[PDB]
Amino acid sequence: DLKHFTEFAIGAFLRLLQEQLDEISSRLHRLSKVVSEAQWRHKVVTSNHRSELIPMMFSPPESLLASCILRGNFAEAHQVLFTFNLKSSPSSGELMFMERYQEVIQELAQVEHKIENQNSVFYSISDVTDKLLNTSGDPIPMLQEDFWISTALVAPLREVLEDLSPPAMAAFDLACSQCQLWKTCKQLLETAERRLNSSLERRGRRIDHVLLNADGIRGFPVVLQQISKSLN
Amino acid sequence: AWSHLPHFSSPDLVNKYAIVERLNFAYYLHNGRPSFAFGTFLVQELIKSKTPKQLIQQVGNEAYVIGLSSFHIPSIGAACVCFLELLGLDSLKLRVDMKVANIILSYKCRNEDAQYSFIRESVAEKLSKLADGEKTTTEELLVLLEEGTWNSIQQQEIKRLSSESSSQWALVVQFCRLHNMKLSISYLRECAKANDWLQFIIHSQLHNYHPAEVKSLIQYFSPVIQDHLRLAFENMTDLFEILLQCSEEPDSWHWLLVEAVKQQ
Repeated sequence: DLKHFTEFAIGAFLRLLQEQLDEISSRLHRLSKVVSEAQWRHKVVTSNHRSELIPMMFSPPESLLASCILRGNFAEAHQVLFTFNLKSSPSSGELMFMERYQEVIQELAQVEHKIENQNSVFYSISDVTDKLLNTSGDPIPMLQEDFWISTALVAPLREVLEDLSPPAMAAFDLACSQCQLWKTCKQLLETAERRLNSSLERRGRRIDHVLLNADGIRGFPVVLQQISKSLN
Repeated sequence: AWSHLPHFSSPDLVNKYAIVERLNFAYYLHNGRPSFAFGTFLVQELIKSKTPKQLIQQVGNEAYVIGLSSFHIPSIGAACVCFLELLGLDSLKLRVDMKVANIILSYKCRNEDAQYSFIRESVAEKLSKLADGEKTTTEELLVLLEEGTWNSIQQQEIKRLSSESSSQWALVVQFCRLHNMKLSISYLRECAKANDWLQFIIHSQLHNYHPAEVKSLIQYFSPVIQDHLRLAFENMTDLFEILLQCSEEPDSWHWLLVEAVKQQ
C-alpha cells in the first residue's frame, strides 16, 4: 500500500535531473527548456522561502515578480526581470524607486545627523530629492502624472482624482519616509510645495476649495496645506 | 492521466492552481508611501468599490490592524496616521493606541530585565487581545498605564500633583474614555489624601467627573474641610439625633418604630 508510507528537494532532485541531462548530452530541447527556467527560480523560490507548496512554486510571472518584490529585494529579482520574457508592469518603476530611494534615504539619514553635529547641506538634500524627482536616464514609470490617470480604466470620483498630484504622490510619502530634523522638515515640505505649484500650473485649474467630496475625500492639497499650516 | 507534456504551467493543472495576486495597498503602507498609497488604493479600489461605505470600513479596519502592528517603529505609525487622515475617518483611535503603547515602555523596560523583542511580541499579543474588546485585559492594560505613568511622573522630578502633572495625566482620562471604559479614579484620590481642595474642584471639573464619583471619593480628606464639602454640594447612631430628625416623617409614629425594630 502506497499510503502506508504517507528546498532541500529543490537541490537533491535537480541534482540527479541535471546529472541525467548531462549524461544524455554526453522534444528534449523542449523538455530542457521547461527545466531551463527551474534552477534559478528553484534557487529564487528557495531564495523566496529563505527570504521569509508548489502553489508557492507556480506563481504567475506577475505573481512571480510580486513575490520577488515581496521581501523588497531588487538584486535577486533582477534576474527574474531579465529572463521572465516580459517587461510590462509598473513594478519596473517600483524597482527603480526601491533602488534609488533606498540610497537616497541612507544619504538623507546621514545628512541630518551631519547637519546637527555641524550645528553642534540644503543643496545636497535638494539634490538627493531630485535624484528621485529627476531621472538621469529613462523617466520613472511613476514620474508621469497622468500615469495615475493611466491606471484609471474608466466616474463620480474622477473629479476627486483630479485633485491628485502624482508628482507629489510619492514626494509627500518620502517626506514621511524618515524626515527627522527641523530645517529638514522645512525643506521636505517646501520643495514638495514647489512640486504642487508646478502640478497646478500643469493642471491649469483653479483651487475649488469649497468642492467638498460626497464620496469621502478630505482633500489632497487640503491635507497638504493642513500639515503645512500646522507645522507653521 | 497527464497526456500533455506538462511543466511548471500544465494547462489543466494551471487552472487547478491559478492563484494570482495584485499589489495590495499593504505594499505602500508597509513600506510607507503615503500619498501614493492613497492614490493607488483609489485607482485600484475606489472605482472597484461597489460598496463604498462597506469597502471604506473594511479598509479602515485593515489600516487600524496595520498601525497596531508596529507600535515601536516610527515610520509605520506616521504612515498609519496619514492614511487614516486621507481615508476620511477619525484620527484618535490609532493615535491613542500609539501613545498608550509608547508610554507603557518605561515601567516595562526600565523596571523589567528582558529582551525588548519578547516584550514587543507580548505587547502585540495583548494589543490584538484588546482589539477583541477584552474588557478584563483592557482593565489590566489601563492599570499598567497608570502605574507606568506614575513612574514617569516621578522621573521628571516634580511634585506628583502640580499643574504639569495633570497636563501629562490628561492621557489617563483620554484612553479610558476613548475605549469606552469606566472613568478610573486616577489623581482625584491622589489629591484627596493630601488635603488640596483646589485640585479636587478643578480637575474634577474639566473632564466632567460624573457626580457619583466625586461625592463617593470625598470621604478621604480630613475632619475639617470634609463637613464643609459633603454639605457643600449635597444637591444615624445618636439618640440626640435619631429623635431630632424624627420631626420630619408623616407624623412620627412610624419612623421611630421602623428605625428601632431594625436595630435591637
